[PDB]
Amino acid sequence: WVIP
Amino acid sequence: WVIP
Amino acid sequence: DSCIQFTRHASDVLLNLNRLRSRDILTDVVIVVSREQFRAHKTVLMACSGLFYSIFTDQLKCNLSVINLDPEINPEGFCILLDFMYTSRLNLREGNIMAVMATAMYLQMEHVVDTCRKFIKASE
Amino acid sequence: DSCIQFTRHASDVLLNLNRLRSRDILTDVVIVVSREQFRAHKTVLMACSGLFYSIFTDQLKCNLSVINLDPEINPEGFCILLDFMYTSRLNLREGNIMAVMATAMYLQMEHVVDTCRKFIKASE
Ligand SMILES: O=C1Cc2cc(Nc3nc(Cl)ncc3F)ccc2N1
Ligand SMILES: O=C1Cc2cc(Nc3nc(Cl)ncc3F)ccc2N1
Ligand SMILES: [Cl-]
Ligand SMILES: [Cl-]
Repeated sequence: WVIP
Repeated sequence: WVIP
Repeated sequence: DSCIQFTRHASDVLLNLNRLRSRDILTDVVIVVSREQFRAHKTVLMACSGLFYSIFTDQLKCNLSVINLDPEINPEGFCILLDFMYTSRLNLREGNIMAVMATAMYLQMEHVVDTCRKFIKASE
Repeated sequence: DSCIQFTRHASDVLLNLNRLRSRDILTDVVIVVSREQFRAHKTVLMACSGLFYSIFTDQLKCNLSVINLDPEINPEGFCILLDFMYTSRLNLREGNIMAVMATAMYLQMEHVVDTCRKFIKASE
């Protein structure tokens, strides 16, 4: 999961 | 395009 | 093999599938979550959810155009997960995390259940 | 928005759509390319090809279960492009590049046409  |  | 690969292809396909959903093109099922209705593509639901995979591989259920979910399922939680299926982006907030996690456990979306458990652990 | 994003989601969805295709699950169209038949999902074809997007958004053609392609289309070229749609990998070889490029121009797959033109230019 990432900060888009 | 890339070499997978 | 000796193939070449287009890096952005999978993301571009998913973006187009979401544009078809927006425009109600070739949607073939309605998911009912109490008083709300959500239109979607059976194939996308199966590709994202262990529950929908089991439902639409069943010889009788594969032919249904309406699927009613368990009444304990929260429509907002479902809406957030449906948007995730079509976009890869999860709108997780302090006010919805418990409903989202409960819905992801029911839908059998192991990667979503994993991130919810981690965000909950960080709050404790 | 304040969303989080699962990087591998789009690739995982496409991999599952290809597993459904392999297992002939919920395929809803047969594409005929002379003597050969290819089963696929209308939504994936529309998401990848400008030609299939136009065909399946047409009020009469959206209901067809069989689509016959132009007789000049090479079945191997089509097979290579269908595999690309479901996997992001293009099996481009000196022996198939002209058929692949001609098929991609017909199917309106601009990114494939672009790489074929570049590989052809490098040979000259
Ligand atoms: O957490 C999850 C997400 C998920 C999706 C699927 N989907 C499919 N699985 C296979 Cl092997 N082939 C085709 C499919 F559409 C099954 C189980 C699970 N569990
Ligand atoms: O080279 C290409 C690939 C391609 C795919 C599509 N697909 C769709 N386009 C839109 Cl805007 N919404 C939904 C779709 F399924 C249209 C044109 C083109 N041209
Ligand atoms: Cl997941
Ligand atoms: Cl393309």
